[PDB]
Amino acid sequence: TFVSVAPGQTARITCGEESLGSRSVIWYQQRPGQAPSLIIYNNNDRPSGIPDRFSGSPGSTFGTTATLTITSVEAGDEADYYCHIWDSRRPTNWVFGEGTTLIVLSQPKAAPSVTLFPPSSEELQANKATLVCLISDFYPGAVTVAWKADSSPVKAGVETTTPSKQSNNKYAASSYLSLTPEQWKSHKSYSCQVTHEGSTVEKTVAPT
Amino acid sequence: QGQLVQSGAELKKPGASVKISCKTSGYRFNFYHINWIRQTAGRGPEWMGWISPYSGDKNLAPAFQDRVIMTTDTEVPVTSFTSTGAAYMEIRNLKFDDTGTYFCAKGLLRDGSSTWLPYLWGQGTLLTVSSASTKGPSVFPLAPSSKSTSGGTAALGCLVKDYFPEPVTVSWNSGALTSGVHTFPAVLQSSGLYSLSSVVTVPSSSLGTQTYICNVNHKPSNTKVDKRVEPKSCDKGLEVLF
Amino acid sequence: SVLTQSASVSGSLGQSVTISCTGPNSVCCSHKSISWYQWPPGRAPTLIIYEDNERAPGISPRFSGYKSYWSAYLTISDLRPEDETTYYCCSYTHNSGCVFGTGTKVSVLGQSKANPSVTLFPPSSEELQANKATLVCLISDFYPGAVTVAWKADSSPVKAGVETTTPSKQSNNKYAASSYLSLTPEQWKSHRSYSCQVTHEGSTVEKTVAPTE
Amino acid sequence: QVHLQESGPGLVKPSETLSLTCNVSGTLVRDNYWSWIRQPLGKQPEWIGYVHDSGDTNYNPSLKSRVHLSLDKSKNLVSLRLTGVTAADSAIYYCATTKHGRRIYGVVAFKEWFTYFYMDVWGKGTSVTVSSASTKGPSVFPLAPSSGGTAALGCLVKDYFPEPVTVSWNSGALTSGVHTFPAVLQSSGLYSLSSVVTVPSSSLGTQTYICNVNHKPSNTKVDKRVEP
Amino acid sequence: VFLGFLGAAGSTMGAASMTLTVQARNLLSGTVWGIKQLQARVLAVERYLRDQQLLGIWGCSGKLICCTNVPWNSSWSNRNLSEIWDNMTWLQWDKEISNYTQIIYGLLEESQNQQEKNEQDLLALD
Amino acid sequence: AENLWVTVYYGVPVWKDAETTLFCASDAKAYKHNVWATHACVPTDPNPQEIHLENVTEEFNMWKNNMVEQMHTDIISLWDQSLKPCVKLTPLCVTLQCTNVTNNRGELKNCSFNMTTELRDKKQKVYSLFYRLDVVQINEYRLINCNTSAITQACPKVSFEPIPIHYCAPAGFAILKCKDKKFNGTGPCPSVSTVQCTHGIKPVVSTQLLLNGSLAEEEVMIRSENITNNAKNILVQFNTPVQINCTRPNNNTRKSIRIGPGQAFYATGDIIGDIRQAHCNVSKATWNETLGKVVKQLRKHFGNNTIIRFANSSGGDLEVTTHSFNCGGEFFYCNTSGLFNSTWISNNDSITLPCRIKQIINMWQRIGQAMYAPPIQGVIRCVSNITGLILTRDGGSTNSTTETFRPGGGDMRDNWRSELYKYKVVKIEPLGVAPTRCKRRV
Ligand SMILES: *[C@@H]1O[C@H](CO)[C@@H](O[C@@H]2O[C@H](CO)[C@@H](O[C@@H]3O[C@H](CO[C@H]4O[C@H](CO[C@H]5O[C@H](CO)[C@@H](O)[C@H](O)[C@@H]5O)[C@@H](O)[C@H](O[C@H]5O[C@H](CO)[C@@H](O)[C@H](O)[C@@H]5O[C@H]5O[C@H](CO)[C@@H](O)[C@H](O)[C@@H]5O)[C@@H]4O)[C@@H](O)[C@H](O[C@H]4O[C@H](CO)[C@@H](O)[C@H](O)[C@@H]4O[C@H]4O[C@H](CO)[C@@H](O)[C@H](O)[C@@H]4O[C@H]4O[C@H](CO)[C@@H](O)[C@H](O)[C@@H]4O)[C@@H]3O)[C@H](O)[C@H]2NC(C)=O)[C@H](O)[C@H]1NC(C)=O
Ligand SMILES: *[C@@H]1O[C@H](CO)[C@@H](O[C@@H]2O[C@H](CO)[C@@H](O[C@@H]3O[C@H](CO[C@H]4O[C@H](CO[C@H]5O[C@H](CO)[C@@H](O)[C@H](O)[C@@H]5O)[C@@H](O)[C@H](O[C@H]5O[C@H](CO)[C@@H](O)[C@H](O)[C@@H]5O)[C@@H]4O)[C@@H](O)[C@H](O[C@H]4O[C@H](CO)[C@@H](O)[C@H](O)[C@@H]4O)[C@@H]3O)[C@H](O)[C@H]2NC(C)=O)[C@H](O)[C@H]1NC(C)=O
Ligand SMILES: *[C@@H]1O[C@H](CO)[C@@H](O[C@@H]2O[C@H](CO)[C@@H](O[C@@H]3O[C@H](CO[C@H]4O[C@H](CO)[C@@H](O)[C@H](O)[C@@H]4O)[C@@H](O)[C@H](O[C@H]4O[C@H](CO)[C@@H](O)[C@H](O)[C@@H]4O[C@H]4O[C@H](CO)[C@@H](O)[C@H](O)[C@@H]4O)[C@@H]3O)[C@H](O)[C@H]2NC(C)=O)[C@H](O)[C@H]1NC(C)=O
Ligand SMILES: *[C@@H]1O[C@H](CO)[C@@H](O[C@@H]2O[C@H](CO)[C@@H](O[C@@H]3O[C@H](CO[C@H]4O[C@H](CO)[C@@H](O)[C@H](O)[C@@H]4O)[C@@H](O)[C@H](O[C@H]4O[C@H](CO)[C@@H](O)[C@H](O)[C@@H]4O)[C@@H]3O)[C@H](O)[C@H]2NC(C)=O)[C@H](O)[C@H]1NC(C)=O
Ligand SMILES: *[C@@H]1O[C@H](CO)[C@@H](O[C@@H]2O[C@H](CO)[C@@H](O[C@@H]3O[C@H](CO)[C@@H](O)[C@H](O)[C@@H]3O)[C@H](O)[C@H]2NC(C)=O)[C@H](O)[C@H]1NC(C)=O
Ligand SMILES: *[C@@H]1O[C@H](CO)[C@@H](O[C@@H]2O[C@H](CO)[C@@H](O[C@@H]3O[C@H](CO)[C@@H](O)[C@H](O)[C@@H]3O)[C@H](O)[C@H]2NC(C)=O)[C@H](O)[C@H]1NC(C)=O
Ligand SMILES: COc1ccnc2[nH]cc(C(=O)C(=O)N3CCN(C(=O)c4ccccc4)C[C@H]3C)c12
Ligand SMILES: *[C@@H]1O[C@H](CO)[C@@H](O[C@@H]2O[C@H](CO)[C@@H](O)[C@H](O)[C@H]2NC(C)=O)[C@H](O)[C@H]1NC(C)=O
Ligand SMILES: *[C@@H]1O[C@H](CO)[C@@H](O[C@@H]2O[C@H](CO)[C@@H](O)[C@H](O)[C@H]2NC(C)=O)[C@H](O)[C@H]1NC(C)=O
Ligand SMILES: *[C@@H]1O[C@H](CO)[C@@H](O[C@@H]2O[C@H](CO)[C@@H](O)[C@H](O)[C@H]2NC(C)=O)[C@H](O)[C@H]1NC(C)=O
Ligand SMILES: *[C@@H]1O[C@H](CO)[C@@H](O)[C@H](O)[C@H]1NC(C)=O
Ligand SMILES: *[C@@H]1O[C@H](CO)[C@@H](O)[C@H](O)[C@H]1NC(C)=O
Ligand SMILES: *[C@@H]1O[C@H](CO)[C@@H](O)[C@H](O)[C@H]1NC(C)=O
Ligand SMILES: *[C@@H]1O[C@H](CO)[C@@H](O)[C@H](O)[C@H]1NC(C)=O
Repeated sequence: TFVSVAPGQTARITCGEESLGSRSVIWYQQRPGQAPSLIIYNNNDRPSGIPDRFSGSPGSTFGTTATLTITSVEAGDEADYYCHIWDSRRPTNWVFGEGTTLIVLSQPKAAPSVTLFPPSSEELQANKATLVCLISDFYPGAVTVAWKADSSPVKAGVETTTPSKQSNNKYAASSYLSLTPEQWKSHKSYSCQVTHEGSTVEKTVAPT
Repeated sequence: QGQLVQSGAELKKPGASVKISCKTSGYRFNFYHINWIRQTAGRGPEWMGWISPYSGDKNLAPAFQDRVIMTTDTEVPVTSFTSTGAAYMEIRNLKFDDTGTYFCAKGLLRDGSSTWLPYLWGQGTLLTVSSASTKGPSVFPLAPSSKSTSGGTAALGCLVKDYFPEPVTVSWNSGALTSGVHTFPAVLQSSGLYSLSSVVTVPSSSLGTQTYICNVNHKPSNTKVDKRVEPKSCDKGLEVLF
Repeated sequence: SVLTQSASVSGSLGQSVTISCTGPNSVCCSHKSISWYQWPPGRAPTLIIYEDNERAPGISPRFSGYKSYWSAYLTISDLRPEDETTYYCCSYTHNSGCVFGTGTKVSVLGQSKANPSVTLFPPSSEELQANKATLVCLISDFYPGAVTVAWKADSSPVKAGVETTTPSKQSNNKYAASSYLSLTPEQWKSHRSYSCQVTHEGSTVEKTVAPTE
Repeated sequence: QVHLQESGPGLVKPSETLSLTCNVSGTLVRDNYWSWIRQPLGKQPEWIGYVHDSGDTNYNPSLKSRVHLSLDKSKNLVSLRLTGVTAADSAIYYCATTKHGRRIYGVVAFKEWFTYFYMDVWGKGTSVTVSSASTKGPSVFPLAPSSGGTAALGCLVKDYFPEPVTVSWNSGALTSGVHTFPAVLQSSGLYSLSSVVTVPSSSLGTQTYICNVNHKPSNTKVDKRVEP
Repeated sequence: VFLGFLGAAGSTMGAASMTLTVQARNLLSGTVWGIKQLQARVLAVERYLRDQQLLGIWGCSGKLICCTNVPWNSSWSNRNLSEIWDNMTWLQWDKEISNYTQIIYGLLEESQNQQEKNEQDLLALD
Repeated sequence: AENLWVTVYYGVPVWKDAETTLFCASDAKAYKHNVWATHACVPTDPNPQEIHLENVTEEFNMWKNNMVEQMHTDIISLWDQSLKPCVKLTPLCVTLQCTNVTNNRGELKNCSFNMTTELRDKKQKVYSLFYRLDVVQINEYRLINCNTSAITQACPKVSFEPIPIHYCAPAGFAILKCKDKKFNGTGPCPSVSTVQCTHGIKPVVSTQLLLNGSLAEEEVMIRSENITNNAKNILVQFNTPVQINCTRPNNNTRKSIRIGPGQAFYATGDIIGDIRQAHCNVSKATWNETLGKVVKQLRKHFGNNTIIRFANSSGGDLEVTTHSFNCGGEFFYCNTSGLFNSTWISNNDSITLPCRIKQIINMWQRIGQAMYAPPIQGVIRCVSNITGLILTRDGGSTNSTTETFRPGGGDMRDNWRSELYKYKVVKIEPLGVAPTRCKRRV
């Protein structure tokens, strides 16, 4: 489940089933590509290092779900939020509740910093060739790569990663094109056309 | 229609005090007054005062207006119409003309003109006022004599001598032989000691068929004497029968 | 006492007897009540008459009273031998207390005589190891109560150590007395015999013991 | 400070036995509780079980008959075992200290309470992949620089089995401008990632920029010097 | 001095004779519960009319105290005047005469029949 | 003259002991409606009267009193008629497929069963939640009573809250009140007074502990029919009341199932909150002073230097071993093993007791009647005064060593003897003859 809040406002996150008794909900925050950290233990008790902007619903209410309130929303809070339900009527939950990702809005567009690399001189002696097209610092992570042999597109041999953010608005996408040492010296130039939201950036490369 | 019992005989020196009790039984203690009347051998019978246990009202004679205190306890119920109680009297500043017998008496009626009138009396507690200390008695056995040679009778007893103060009670066989007992009063000697006598008239045919034991009790000295009277006489008029 | 009554009065058996009980106006008898009592010396009294004419509970109708404006009287019809005792009168009201009299010794005449029973006792063996010697001379069953006792030291008058009690009434409507002689242990072994004389209405009785036997 | 580090094989054949180790630095393994957490890709984390001294150790009811934990007090580290592994056991296993709690709602005396746990100091985490394939050593190829006052420079790691792959520049002396990219799973079954650094155009002068590549499943350490 | 209902229960019969109108004023007083208070208050007027009937047949219908022409037999505990009304309570008195209660009741009603019958002879002078 | 005459007297203070039909009184408290019918009851006099019978000594007897035997049946007849127009649950003796309550020794069962609807055809698969003590298995469960007696559910508009009942006597009768501060219920009474009605006693029916009663005067009072007989209960009365707090921390739900035309059975729905059991609290400081105050009065009957021990019930039934009573509508059965855990020789919070609850309670001292206590909604919490103690003595053959006391009392008359010890019934006989020199006319 995804919930978005405009920056500077207040955020709400629901996790776990409905309360059947007195609870002690434990909240966690998982940064993309990192390890989960402890945010709020015992429903609404924050340890050292967590600001008072985070507050959870008290485990004294019978019939409501575990609510995580985040006042003053910032772009740094954009991560996953899981909960650990400790209920007096339910057995011990050894599986965390299905998380909820916080989306920080007001990020309209970012320009991808594409970079194209020709195959190395050491790889050509191994009877192999592969083009690399690196794309980073782009938001939102939605791109489609289309390689070009001179002015004609290349069908098979295209290996492309899926976008993934790195603790920022910066996403990551890498496209690969497998060719032969005879294929590289054949055509005059190869292009990596990567389309962003509405734009299309293209970089070329020529042999020597 | 009850019974009033008083305390034992006590000896008090002049100037001291004495507390005479008067326990009741057989009637409602609160329904009748408690009168106290003394009698000395120089002033005649003299009423002192009464007290109502129900309310607490007292009325002392002018002769005892400033040296006699009367107190009564609370009623202890036994039945719906009878109970048990107790009444005390505290006379101070004892003199030599205060030696006599004191009585407590139950009232007559509850309402009318004679409500406080003494009707049912006790047994009396003798009070002696003197500076002499208490002296224990000396019981001596009396040899039997011949009262009738043709009748087959005799007479034996015990002799109490030189005791102080009065009085002494004499029983026989722990109160078993009370028939024929003739206890005579004591004598006032020139030193201040009393001495009475006791004698019981019994037939001569009883020798090893009855045990003669006179019980002389003197409470002021805290001593009890049990003497065995010998059934063998020495009179020449009685030996004709044995 | 401020209430004066007759010290003594007589009366034959089967008859009546009247006792006076008067005094000043402050005690008798206007606006005053009279009560009588049978008070044997040494025993507990018995209420006879209360509130002038009325008798006490349990009292035989042989008694009767009467109060004038200056004196009260008590009539004991059909006299009994046990009625020979002392009688006191009281004056009281509804508020004041009691004021007793001086004593009335009633002597019931016409009764039968009674010769005294005298028994003399020598000093016991336990008394001779003290050492002392005391003769016990007891008198009982004699009427009326008026006897004199004289002692002799081997047919010789004794004028040292003589003592005798007063006549006391018994329970069988008779009188009793007692006498003792104080002797030294030297005179008990020096005299052949000792006697106890008892005089009563001229007829004198006497008992004698013998230390020599 | 408390620094926890996990280290294991990273590749276990099906129906075998996994053996992990949490090297503890900062506190003793006896004066604290310890818990292990695994998390498959795109799923929610799953608790495996806690371990403590004095025999205080409980297991996941779903993984009870397979997991066996232990604490090495003489070496100050946490251990983990898992016999009979399958494809569903491929996850990222973490190591974290555990602090206990006591939530009271009733009258205490009637045991009307329950003990809850929470992990506060996690670890960097290790990656464990379950497959019946062999480990392949990667092949490193240097990428030459090519271009406005700025220039780009990078390396390449091609054809290798599970990343777990660590890439550093100048042995950790270059932390500004590095943008390592995730790997791509080709149709052959081999990952391949890249890593570029934005350096100024004045990079000449034999600065000797070299990328350090490490692959734990194959114990492969290759250094390739990049030159224009 | 109105001591109250039964206030003179422990006083002398002479003093308790002064409160005879106090115990007489409170002698009548004007579902599961509907049965109790109704059956009880019916027994109240039955107990009342039983004593009032006896009071009526004795020539005492309207009087609280009444004198009769029955000689007091000495076998009924021969106490005296100043010994009853001045030194005894009504509770204490009824215990002694408890044996001869129904004995006296047979004489008061028979004496009333003969008194009224002689009155008919006296009134029949015309 | 000298010959006295019989004179009849009317209105004499003469009474004899007797028995009659006593009626009620119950103030004028505005209101509604309860079991003990305060309805058709006569209001209480706003200014009650009490005449102290001066000089009067009367012999009372609390153990042979008739007011106790009469009030004992009036309360039973009161509870009987109150249940007559209420629902009968004979269709509830159906096989109950039960299971444990939803939590993590269960003391609760989530039972499902078939039930008759308003129509006489289709059934109804509705669930309930009965306690552990009101249901018994069979080889699935069944209501505990079904093999013994039929059941009748109490109407939920009647209240189980005891309000004071004043017992009165009709005209011609009177009730005597012994007002001395130290009186063991038997023997002559020094200070006596008369009243038309007794004080307002509340028909509390408890066990072991006596609640909301009257307090003794000066020292705590001990009363027993025969102290030398261990087969007779010993009633105790406190001078200072001990504070006791009971609660049922279970926010229950009332499911209103419809059974047939008109009748409606009230079931127990899902519980809101935690699964917490009921209990009662007693301050340790006060109970330590009260138990030490009673044992000081016990040594006045078993030697000055003796040892007194307290223990819980031994052999007994359920409603006697546990402090059984009503608190807010439910019937608690509390373990008193924590209150009688003492041993006294010749010379800091509260104390909690594990209480259990029953909905199907059986009629005391009768063969075939049991009622269903309807479920109460909300966290029950009552405050009461424990003012008495029903105690028994174990007849040990080695006597005059150390005596042990154990509680009990499964008879209501002891709960009525506790407040009728100072009352007895007499009848007024105003016809009294007396002699005086007074004769009538010719
Ligand atoms: C018969 O006799 C028996 C036995 O005596 C008796 O049984 C007793 O019953 C009562 C009630 O039925 C029961 O009370 C409960 O107690 C729970 C435990 O409290 C105790 O511990 C806490 C914490 O101690 C830990 O932490 C310490 C450091 O802080 C550490 O040093 C300790 O070692 C330990 O680890 C302690 O704070 C409590 O002290 C309270 O009591 C003092 C008097 O003794 C009092 O002076 C204190 O002020 C304090 O009272 C409160 O103080 C502030 C407000 O001023 C609150 O913030 C505190 O939380 C205190 O409540 C105790 O020593 C306690 O948790 C229970 O309260 C929670 O649970 C109920 C029911 O679920 C909820 O309705 C409450 O709202 C509350 O829920 C909050 O707390 C829990 C736990 O922290 C959280 O998980 C919840 O999410 C929620 O917290 C959040 O919401 C609230 C909203 O208000 C918010 O304010 C918070 O900030 C947070 O955002 C409950 O009070 C008692 O345990 C039990 N047993 C005993 C032995 O007493 C029967 O009742 C008697 N029967 C009768 C009829 O009398
Ligand atoms: C319960 O039972 C108790 C006991 O059984 C009973 O109490 C008895 O009640 C009866 C009445 O029914 C009493 O009988 C009457 O008593 C009257 C009291 O006598 C007066 O005189 C006292 C003496 O005063 C002298 O001495 C003082 C010094 O002490 C001196 O200064 C004075 O000047 C004077 O010389 C006096 O102390 C006493 O005072 C009491 O009474 C007043 C009330 O009047 C009270 O206020 C005081 O505090 C104190 O208690 C009193 O003044 C007596 O007068 C009376 O005689 C008259 O009346 C009868 C008729 O009753 C007439 O026939 C007669 O001719 C007189 O006119 C009568 O004797 C009896 O004494 C009580 N006590 C007993 C028996 O022990 C209760 O009444 C019972 N109650 C109930 C409810 O049943
Ligand atoms: C020994 O003596 C003590 C002292 O009297 C006694 O304490 C009493 O406890 C009982 C319960 O155990 C109390 O009765 C209930 O009290 C609660 C709470 O009362 C509050 O509100 C009143 C105002 O009404 C305040 O004055 C008071 O201070 C409290 O703040 C009430 O909620 C209860 O009401 C229900 O029951 C009544 C009678 O049964 C009904 O008339 C009433 O309508 C309620 O019934 C229904 O209510 C709802 C409909 O409105 C419905 O939803 C419910 O389900 C229910 O069907 C009740 O009055 C009592 O107040 C306590 N006494 C005092 C003085 O406060 C001990 O119990 C006693 N010991 C023993 C063993 O008996
Ligand atoms: C005693 O025993 C009885 C059983 O006889 C229990 O009653 C059951 O209570 C459970 C609650 O846990 C009920 O189960 C729930 O039913 C809800 C109602 O479903 C309606 O909506 C669906 C459409 O969604 C309709 O098709 C259907 O016909 C109903 O109209 C569901 O919404 C619940 O689902 C929730 O929980 C599941 C749990 O995994 C989640 O995954 C879901 O996302 C959702 O959040 C749930 O299924 C059950 O129906 C009740 N049965 C009866 C007969 O009443 C008592 O609770 C029990 N009491 C105690 C104290 O133990
Ligand atoms: C729900 O109920 C279960 C009961 O199965 C609770 O799990 C139990 O928790 C207790 C203590 O939290 C464990 O006891 C422990 O035993 C070890 C010895 O093995 C001892 O060293 C510890 O100090 C502790 O006493 C118990 O083992 C455990 N049961 C199981 C099967 O693991 C659980 O905590 C309850 N949860 C809630 C929310 O109520
Ligand atoms: C539980 O016991 C306590 C005892 O502390 C009870 O409180 C007391 O209740 C009585 C009446 O039941 C109060 O007596 C009253 O005193 C006033 C004083 O003027 C008087 O005017 C009244 O006519 C009445 O006699 C007493 O004051 C009160 N105690 C306190 C400290 O207020 C309590 O009622 C008991 N609860 C029960 C039985 O449910
Ligand atoms: C279950 O009773 C009945 C059932 C059916 N028809 C009945 N007709 C009179 C009944 C009673 O009077 C009775 O037997 N009861 C038992 C004791 N009782 C209590 O309140 C109580 C209950 C449990 C624990 C402690 C006290 C008073 C009354 C309810 C009675
Ligand atoms: C029983 O309950 C009453 C009331 O619920 C308690 O009285 C309270 O005592 C506290 C002190 O701890 C005071 O602060 C409150 O003001 C009191 N309440 C009232 C209404 O006065 C009582 O202490 C409890 N007793 C026990 C043994 O639990
Ligand atoms: C009442 O309380 C006593 C003691 O609090 C309980 O006795 C316990 O019984 C269990 C078995 O059910 C034992 O394991 C405990 O050791 C016992 N406790 C003690 C202190 O001996 C008793 O079970 C409770 N219930 C009843 C009905 O008596
Ligand atoms: C009565 O109280 C005593 C203590 O006041 C209890 O004694 C306990 O005995 C056990 C032995 O089995 C110990 O382990 C406990 O520590 C003792 N209690 C305390 C407070 O020290 C005794 O169990 C109690 N009896 C009942 C029936 O509850
Ligand atoms: C009874 O009292 C009367 C009062 O008139 C009195 O004349 C009579 O002597 C008394 N009788 C007795 C035996 O007391
Ligand atoms: C943990 O660290 C120690 C020393 O730091 C090392 O010897 C050991 O091999 C490490 N554990 C693993 C699993 O490598
Ligand atoms: C009085 O009572 C006695 C009983 O002792 C009886 O014999 C006598 O006949 C009674 N008097 C009359 C006049 O009947
Ligand atoms: C009391 O019980 C004992 C023995 O159980 C018995 O002997 C006695 O008669 C009973 N009644 C008493 C003492 O009044």
